[PDB]
Amino acid sequence: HSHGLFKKLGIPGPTPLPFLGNILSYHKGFCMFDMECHKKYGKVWGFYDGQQPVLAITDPDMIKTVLVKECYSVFTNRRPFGPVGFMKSAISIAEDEEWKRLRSLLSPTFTSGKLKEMVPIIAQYGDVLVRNLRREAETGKPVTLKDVFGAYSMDVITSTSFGVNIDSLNNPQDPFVENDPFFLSITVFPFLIPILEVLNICVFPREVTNFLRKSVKRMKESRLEDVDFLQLMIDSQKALSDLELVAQSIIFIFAGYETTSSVLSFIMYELATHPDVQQKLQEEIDAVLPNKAPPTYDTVLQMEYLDMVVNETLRLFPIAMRLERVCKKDVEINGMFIPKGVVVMIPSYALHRDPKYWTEPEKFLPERFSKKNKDNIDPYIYTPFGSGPRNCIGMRFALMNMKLALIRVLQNFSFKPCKETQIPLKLSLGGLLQPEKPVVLKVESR
Amino acid sequence: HSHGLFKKLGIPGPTPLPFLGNILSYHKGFCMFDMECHKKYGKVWGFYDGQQPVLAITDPDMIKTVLVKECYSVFTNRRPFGPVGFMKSAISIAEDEEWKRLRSLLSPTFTSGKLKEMVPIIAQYGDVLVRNLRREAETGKPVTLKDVFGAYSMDVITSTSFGVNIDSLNNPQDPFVENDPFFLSITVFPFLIPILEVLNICVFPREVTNFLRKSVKRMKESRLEDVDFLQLMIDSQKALSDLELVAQSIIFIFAGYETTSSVLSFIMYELATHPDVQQKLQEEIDAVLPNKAPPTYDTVLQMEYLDMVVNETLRLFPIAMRLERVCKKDVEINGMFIPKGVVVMIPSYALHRDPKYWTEPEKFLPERFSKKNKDNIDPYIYTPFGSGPRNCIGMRFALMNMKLALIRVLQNFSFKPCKETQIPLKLSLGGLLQPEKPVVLKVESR
Ligand code: HEM
Ligand code: HEM
Ligand SMILES: CC(C)(C)C(=O)N[C@H](CS[C@H](Cc1ccccc1)C(=O)NCCCc1cccnc1)Cc1ccc(-c2ccccc2)cc1
Ligand SMILES: CC(C)(C)C(=O)N[C@H](CS[C@H](Cc1ccccc1)C(=O)NCCCc1cccnc1)Cc1ccc(-c2ccccc2)cc1
Repeated sequence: HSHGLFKKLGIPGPTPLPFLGNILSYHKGFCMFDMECHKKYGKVWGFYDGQQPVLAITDPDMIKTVLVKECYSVFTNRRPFGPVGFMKSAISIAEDEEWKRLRSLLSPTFTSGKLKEMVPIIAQYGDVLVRNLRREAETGKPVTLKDVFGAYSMDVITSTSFGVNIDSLNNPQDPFVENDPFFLSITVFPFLIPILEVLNICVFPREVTNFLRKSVKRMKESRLEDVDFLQLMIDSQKALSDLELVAQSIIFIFAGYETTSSVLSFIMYELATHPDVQQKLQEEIDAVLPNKAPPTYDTVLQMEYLDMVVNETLRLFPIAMRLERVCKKDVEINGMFIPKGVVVMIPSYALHRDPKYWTEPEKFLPERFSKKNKDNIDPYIYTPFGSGPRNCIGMRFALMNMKLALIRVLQNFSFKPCKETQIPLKLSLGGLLQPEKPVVLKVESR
Repeated sequence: HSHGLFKKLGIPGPTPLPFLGNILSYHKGFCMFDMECHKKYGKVWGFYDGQQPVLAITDPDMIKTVLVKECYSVFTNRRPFGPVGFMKSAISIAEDEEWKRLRSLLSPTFTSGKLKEMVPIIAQYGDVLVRNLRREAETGKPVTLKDVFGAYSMDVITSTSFGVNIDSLNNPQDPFVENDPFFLSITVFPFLIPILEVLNICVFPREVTNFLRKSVKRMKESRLEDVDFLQLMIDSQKALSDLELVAQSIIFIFAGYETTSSVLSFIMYELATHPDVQQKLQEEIDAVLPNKAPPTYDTVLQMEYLDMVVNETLRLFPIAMRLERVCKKDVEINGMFIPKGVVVMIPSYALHRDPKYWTEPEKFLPERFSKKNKDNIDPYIYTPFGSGPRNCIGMRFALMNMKLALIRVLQNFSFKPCKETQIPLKLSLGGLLQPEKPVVLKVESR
């Protein structure tokens, strides 16, 4: 049932199987499925995740209506995701007015004013990065980036959100970095989510969160009385609740961990397989920060090829892959009727690799984003941070944390591929925008 | 979990058991449970139907805020009720804007103008009533009212809603009158409703509704081309859908059946155990309609003791027992904070029998509603039809259908109790406002 939806509206798509929908077509991954569907069906198409209708839209005018214009009136939420337990109050999982209050109350945390105050702290573990790096460099052994970056990425979270100062790679024992068949059974059995929920099963392991919950309550009452995300949520509390504040901490911790380290690894793959771009970036760094001067807030925004390199990697590897909004009312946007209940989905990975909006889309060409060519880029085809009132609230912090890392790591080292390095990088066919094989590179000391 | 709700708000109530809530206290019925809770806990209290918090309110100012004032903004819907299938679109089960459109689109059906046109049709089966009655009267055998009334009640539905003219008691074969452990398992297992729904299990037997669905589609396309509820929904179709129209037919059919016949039986019990009121009512009928004149629209509204007798029966037996609204937002009405999610419930049966607002509440005293005493009655303690934008949409049709019946049946007969008649009437301890033993009376010919 409901599988006749798109056949009634005149919207093309793959014919679904009973019960399953189209999820069998996920056998080559989310990204390859969207890329094929765009080629064969066109500007708009639909499919089913179980009994769930999802409408893919690629018209950049209609993407602005969803993500920006009618965000507050029709497209406010993302598709339901459970069982979640007390993480119902996480800002990325909240809906409607509860999100709006959390967005409003958590928004002042990522201002450039606050973000500028994070600069010295993020600059402390950029020095612990180089140090550990040189050590491994001397060992002349190939290096796994996702580890050395993940450790750096956790080092910057603990500090930025709780003031917990750990050298997580050399201090593995302290594991703030505690951090498939299941969810597909959940899409075909959405009727079973209330089964788990009333049993306190949660997609987030209850031992991690119970550790953070009592950890946060220890930091709340230690700093009361005695520059981090917690201080900013502690001074905010309509105001913040105590368990609510525990739920935002977990979102921030992950976001600053996986997203930062995963993107920083993609970047250094591209820089290692395109040495000209690495030398050009290193030339720019030493023209802005000579004598290996330490990056400051104003110097990092001053570096343009750093932004082009960052932006272009995000084009080839937008770690979100898709953006989604639920349609909560009957609506007709840009000449198309969308019924209440449909998940409107923007295929970000596919749009970033569309030969209509990009020349040689499979190529790492940072000049795409040069100041003479960025005016050509449509802001609704290239959405690595989403858009509209529900975009990535940590976009400014993420772009600054990575660039602060890149400047310090490339002021001291240069990265060359290894024989066991995977060229070309084949993406993991699974549900995360990750490499099939972890990224390994040679590292030498300038 | 959630069972600490009313203990956190300072609201009294019975202590719930795990999983079950207070439903074990339903062992003497909905009505006796509310009456006890009002006596022991006061003006406001709370309990749990499973994990569902329900807040009972008896303050008539606060009842106006829920049923009338903040109906459109906070208290628009009744508590979820499933599995229902395609009856999701029934006007009594719809929610928010979908109800508002159906209420607006079905409202012109019950105007006094249309209701006045129903008078001759309802007057045809009032004559089939007397006839069948005299027959049984001659047999000098005690009479079961719920049968002879239910047959009359079905006769008036088929006619009023489809033009199907049947003597349902003498024509049992044609069964438009096709019409517990389950629902209590559903309140403790609300997580299982999606299990049944995705299996097309429906609390309404799928054979009845599939018979009406194709029956309605036969009448729709027979009268297109060729004074009933269907003609009025056929001319209305934002406009009505075809399956939607099938769902409203089923609500109307039942409402006009059970409610009309069940109340008409309670009335004739009271008139038989209070012969003075019966003679006084019969005296009034013959002063307005002499020579057994046929009731017309203007003569029935002209009869006041008929309204007092009708109203008073509804006080002693309000067939709805409770009114309910879901609280869809945090709110503070009349100095009390009600959180999003709580079912606000008005205990109608209990309020009708409160010794604060009624003298000798256990007594059938129609003078309660005499023109000199009705100004004393608070319209929010006495709510046999609810109140506010979501009251009974068929109140006018129901009050006219019964009174049209009463005038014709008492112009020709008088009713006396039998030895097997239950005095006093003990109400069914189950979940419906019905007698424990069906009502039987002697019937003699004037
Ligand atoms: C390379 C790094 C990152 C990328 C590419 C990225 C991308 C995204 C995207 C595409 C969205 C959805 C936007 C939409 O639906 O329109 C999102 C949401 C979000 N991001 Fe990020 N993100 C990154 C890092 C971070 C960081 C460091 C934080 C730190 C707090 C963060 C916090 C969030 C939150 C809380 C949301 C949900 C906000 C809401 O729904 O209101 N992200 N991100
Ligand atoms: C003695 C006869 C009747 C009584 C005492 C009665 C009582 C009630 C009550 C108390 C409600 C709920 C009001 C509220 O929640 O505020 C209701 C709703 C309703 N009644 Fe009746 N009723 C009767 C007969 C009828 C008849 C003949 C119809 C014919 C169509 C009908 C149609 C409805 C409908 C459709 C609703 C739901 C309306 C909505 O929620 O918008 N009822 N009734
Ligand atoms: C933003 C993003 C990820 C696109 C998102 O909105 N995703 C939705 C919401 S859920 C997810 C829960 C969560 C929170 C914290 C830690 C772990 C998990 C969440 O809140 N992310 C935001 C916080 C961190 C962040 C990440 C990226 C950018 N910015 C910030 C749905 C989703 C995600 C994955 C699968 C899925 C994955 C694999 C296999 C099958 C299904 C299925 C559904
Ligand atoms: C108005 C009323 C009844 C108070 C109502 O709103 N009830 C709700 C909604 S459901 C019910 C479905 C329905 C529709 C048509 C035919 C059958 C059933 C419905 O729509 N009624 C309105 C139409 C007819 C009508 C009746 C009375 C007055 N006016 C009109 C919830 C409800 C009812 C009974 C039990 C319950 C009962 C027994 C045991 C356990 C639980 C549990 C929950």
